[PDB]
Amino acid sequence: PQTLLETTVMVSTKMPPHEPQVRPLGVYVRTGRGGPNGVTRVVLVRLTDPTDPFFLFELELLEDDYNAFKQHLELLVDFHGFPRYLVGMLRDIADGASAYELSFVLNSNRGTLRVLETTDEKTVEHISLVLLRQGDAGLKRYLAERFQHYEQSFRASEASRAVITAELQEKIGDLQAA
Amino acid sequence: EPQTLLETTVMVSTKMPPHEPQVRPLGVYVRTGRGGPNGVTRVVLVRLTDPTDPFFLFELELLEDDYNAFKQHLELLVDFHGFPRYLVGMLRDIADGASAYELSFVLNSSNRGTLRVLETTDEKTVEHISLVLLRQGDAGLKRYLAERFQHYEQSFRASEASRAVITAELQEKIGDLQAA
Repeated sequence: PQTLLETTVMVSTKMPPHEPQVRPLGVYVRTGRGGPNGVTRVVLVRLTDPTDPFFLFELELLEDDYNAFKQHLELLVDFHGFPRYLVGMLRDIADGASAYELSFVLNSNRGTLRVLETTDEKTVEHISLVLLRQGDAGLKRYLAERFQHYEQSFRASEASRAVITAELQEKIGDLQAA
Repeated sequence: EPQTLLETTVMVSTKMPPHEPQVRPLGVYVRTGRGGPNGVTRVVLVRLTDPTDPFFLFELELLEDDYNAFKQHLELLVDFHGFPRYLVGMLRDIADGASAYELSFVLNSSNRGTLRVLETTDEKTVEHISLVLLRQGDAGLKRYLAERFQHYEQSFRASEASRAVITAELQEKIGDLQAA
């Protein structure tokens, strides 16, 4: 299970409680294994909001439903190659040097994420993904994991800070005696 | 002012039906603030958590308006104002290790549990306080998990920020003392 992309990206969002607006969102793309028996290859696309921890949308693209998916979007790429394609596009948008935009529009418990090139005449669509809002179960899991992760990271930070403070304090303490 | 009187981990004798009777570390958290049906009644929150299980969350929201009944039932001789001071002092003593009192948390069987501070003499197990904590629902749990997540992320950032500062501040002090 490898994580191909974790970053924050600026996104044109239509959400009914709010107004149409351009917000930063977290996009996460992890390839792994899953499905009804944990045997089918999978690509996860997860959309999150750094300002709202209860905002969580995911698409679990099962390899067995990829043919239909490939055809509907008229892609010319393996299941193997698809995330590479998607991530490259997102990364370009994230890294700021790109002509493409991201749109996330609600429609509720489903939302569509689109990579769009905007020319003079037309808004050209390069990909469209339907992400499902996650239920309490999956959200709790997400929140838990994040919490555990950042706590763990916070500990590690302090641990290695104490190490370094001491390592250099001894190098200050030896330059002082000499 | 919503003030946090105690956040610490304390060793606790626990009866929980999925597990065996055992002495685990648990997180006790005592925050005084304001709340209730209209957000106007003074409140004391006691929260019990498990560092090993993020889905374990038990809380008592002691409303000042139901404290008289509470005070009588436990036969306390303390204000609502003084009560948490009392409770926290006891817990802190137990946490500090310099204490004759123990903590007991026992579940039912599964959404209520009782937390007791107990002094064990030769003849009797004397009870100094008993609190009933309610397991919290997905709503309150998600809120908890969210807050913790945000907090530790925020803290993790701050740690790194001030680490980079210090590494540089001392590396410059290593970089200057060697040449001089």
